[PDB]
Amino acid sequence: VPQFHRPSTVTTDSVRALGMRGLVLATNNSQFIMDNNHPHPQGTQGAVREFLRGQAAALTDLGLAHANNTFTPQPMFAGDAPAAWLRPAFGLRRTYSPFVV
Amino acid sequence: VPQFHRPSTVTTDSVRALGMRGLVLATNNSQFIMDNNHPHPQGTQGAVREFLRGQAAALTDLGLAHANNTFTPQPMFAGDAPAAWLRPAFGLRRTYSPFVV
Amino acid sequence: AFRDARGLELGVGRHAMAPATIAAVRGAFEDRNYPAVFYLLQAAIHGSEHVFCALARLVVQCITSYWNNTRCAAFVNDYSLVSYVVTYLGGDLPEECMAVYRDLVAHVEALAQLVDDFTLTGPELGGQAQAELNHLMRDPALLPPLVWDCDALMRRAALDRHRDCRVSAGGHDPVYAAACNVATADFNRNDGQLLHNTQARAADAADDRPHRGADWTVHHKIYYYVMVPAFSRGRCCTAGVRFDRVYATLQNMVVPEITPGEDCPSDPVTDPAHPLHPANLVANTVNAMFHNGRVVVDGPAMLTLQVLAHNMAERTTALLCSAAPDAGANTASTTNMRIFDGALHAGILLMAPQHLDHTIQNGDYFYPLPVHALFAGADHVANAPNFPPALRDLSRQVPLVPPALGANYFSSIRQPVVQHVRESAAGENALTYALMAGYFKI
Amino acid sequence: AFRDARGLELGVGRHAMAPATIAAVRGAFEDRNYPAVFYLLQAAIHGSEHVFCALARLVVQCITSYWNNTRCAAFVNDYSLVSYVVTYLGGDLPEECMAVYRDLVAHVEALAQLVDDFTLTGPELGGQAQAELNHLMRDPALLPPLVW
Amino acid sequence: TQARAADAADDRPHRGADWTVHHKIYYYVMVPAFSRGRCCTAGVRFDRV
Amino acid sequence: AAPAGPAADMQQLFLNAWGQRLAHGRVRWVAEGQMTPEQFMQPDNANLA
Amino acid sequence: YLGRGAPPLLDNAAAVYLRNAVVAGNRLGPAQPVPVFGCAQVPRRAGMD
Repeated sequence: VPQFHRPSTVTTDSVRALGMRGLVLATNNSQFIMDNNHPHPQGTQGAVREFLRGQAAALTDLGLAHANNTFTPQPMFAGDAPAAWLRPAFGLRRTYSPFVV
Repeated sequence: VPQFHRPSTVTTDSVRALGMRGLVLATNNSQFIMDNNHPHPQGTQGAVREFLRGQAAALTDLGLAHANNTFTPQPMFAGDAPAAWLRPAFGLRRTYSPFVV
Repeated sequence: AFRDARGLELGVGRHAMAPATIAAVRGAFEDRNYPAVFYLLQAAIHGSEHVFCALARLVVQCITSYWNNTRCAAFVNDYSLVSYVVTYLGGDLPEECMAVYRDLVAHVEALAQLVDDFTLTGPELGGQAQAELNHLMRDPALLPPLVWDCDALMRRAALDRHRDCRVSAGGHDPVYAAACNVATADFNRNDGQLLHNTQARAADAADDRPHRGADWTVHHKIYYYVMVPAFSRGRCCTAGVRFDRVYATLQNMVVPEITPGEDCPSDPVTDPAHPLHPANLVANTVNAMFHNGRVVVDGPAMLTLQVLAHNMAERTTALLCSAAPDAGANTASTTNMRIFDGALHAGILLMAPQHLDHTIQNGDYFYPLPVHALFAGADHVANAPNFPPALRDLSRQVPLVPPALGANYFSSIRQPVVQHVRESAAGENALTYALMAGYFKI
Repeated sequence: AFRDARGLELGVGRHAMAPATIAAVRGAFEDRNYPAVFYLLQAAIHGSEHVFCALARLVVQCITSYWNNTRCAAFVNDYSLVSYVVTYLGGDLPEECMAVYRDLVAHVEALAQLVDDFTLTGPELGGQAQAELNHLMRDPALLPPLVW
Repeated sequence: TQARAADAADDRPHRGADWTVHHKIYYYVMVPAFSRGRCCTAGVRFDRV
Repeated sequence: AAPAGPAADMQQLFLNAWGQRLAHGRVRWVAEGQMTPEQFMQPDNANLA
Repeated sequence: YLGRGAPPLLDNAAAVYLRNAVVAGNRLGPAQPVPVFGCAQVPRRAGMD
């Protein structure tokens, strides 16, 4: 459980266990007086580093929450195809609307 | 109960207890001959002051009558956010249409 | 007026910019209520192909929402972003909005053919071809003011020793890095580590070969030093970007789960399941950030932003570079004197001053830096805190470029090119030829 | 007739103003029956940040109605509101009306740099700028006629 | 005219010295040009407003 | 100058170093820009030499 | 400025700022600033046309 007024509390597994629907709401409901009694082991340097690493894992889980709704993504560019000696490699110019009913 | 032909009658609690739907209608149904037998303790100076202080409290109650219909307002500007050291503060440019079914 | 007639001397009709397409560009540098969402993406893509072709459904929905508003172009800041919309984004933009972008890439290439007319053919001189030794903008002694890569450095490092090649990087010599990650980033490093993140695909990961060849740097140089001062009329400078909070904004996401028997939410107003719906507008979210600038984005297009995890970057670094006059002009009289050029790395040019928006504090995103005397904000240098009060008298009259990025007697473009912009009376189609005939060397 | 030549002497092309804006603004000061709600609003905003950003939707719905009305700009008498409409109110207003407000604020800023092209840089004079001893509109000896 | 309620300044003026230069050039140059005279200023009775 | 320290705080460290030196005299190269081409030939500048 | 009769303006920061910027480098301007009683002198031209 993260406590955003204490910099030593924030870890990646504490951020990732909280949903991104509730991640913003937990930040908006804390106090704004920073406690200096609980310092992060890297200070304010690594605490910002630690907070960014928790969000990126959560949004990949957010895409998995909509994985039934999205199509399987194809490679964007050429040069990446199994049958490359009989067929040229394409990329998809991602302009369509991925949606699955 | 306010009597708008008598300046000593108008108080904030007399105005606020009357609804703003009936506040205008009570003013439109009085007589227009001012009685000088009932002077306000500040005269016509504080009676206008007293009347304005009653309307502002009633309209906050009018917003509470539509509080089920409106969304929760966010801060308009930056500089006011709890998690301010890891996340910047935004304001909402209030252009949307607050309505709750 | 003599220089502007010189611009008309090359204005015989080599190429003309369409007059209905000029006003879309002038409005873009005039924009107030210009949403900072676009600025955040201009720091987010970095010019990477892998990031651009991933965010293509966002950018097309960003431009179409903006072209339906302003009748003015979008992403005019980064020239790398301009050409990518021309090349790798097809006709899925409207019929008129593309034709603005068709002209600019044509007009940059039109300036490139001025040089091959005015260079005689012949052999090389040590150590570069002599069609390059006339127009300064083709020489690698210059750098573009905003470089996302190390391409211009690596074209420069192949140059011979007895003309000096020293390029300082934050008080260090430059060291390269192939790519960054989420766990790699480590923003506040002070060393000479620079970044090479913009690639075609992740399968390449090269360091010592430059990505796409040497003309690609020339197109960037022609845009920022000819096109940009002509349209903007001064008024625009560059900025370093705090990558702390730019990534920290954009990963805030609110997208509700959809009933399987329901279609995709399209209307931004009436749909409650829409991401930009006012029920999903929470402060400090990115859904709040789009609605700050009247941008309509579809629902599942929002989840394409996850590519910003992989291709990341760090600090805007100041790059002094040192060269002493290019070959054919090296004489025993002239060896010791140097030519210094400032250039930021991975920076953003601010296209308009913005003060009155108190919805964003001054310094939440962007640390403004005047690279060159061409690029000096008359407004947003003066009002960036902390600024001393005795200087905003004098800040308007002269530029405030620090000599940590080169001074106005050493830099290869001196001051009076800047004053020629402000005293221009011939219009935009004549100035772009007029500057190019100025940049030829003596 | 002599002063108009001086007025034309600076109209070499430093800045131009669109004729579609002029016929809108000339209407707006000549609008009889300009609705007095707007006069009641201009007292009520105070030209203030906290009020205009709060009442921002009302200012949109008034102007869009007034733009579908007489095709004149609104709130033209107060400069404070006009710069607030430019810098805050985005794509809600139809941008044939917004281009009027573009050609007002940018027109004001082009007037201010007339002075700086006609001043010689250097030292202060106790205790004001020597770019300030030329143009009366820069002196704090003057005040604006309506100060909020 | 404050960007937020937490400022409440007296000895600090709000937004800088260019802001008053913009207002003066509007009222004394722009305004009399358009309206051809014909304007006036009015003391507003804030009681009834 | 050589670029000292991180560039994230470069310009704010700059103006505090040069807050006096900017305003002691007039910058040479800017004031030549406003010279008429006949006025520049005159001895008013005393920078022809 | 050869005339010496008219009273100057008050601030010596400003009154000297004109006198440097008018005399230098004018042809007829005084070389040494004007004596207290006597007639000031015009500098000798090196050659006459």
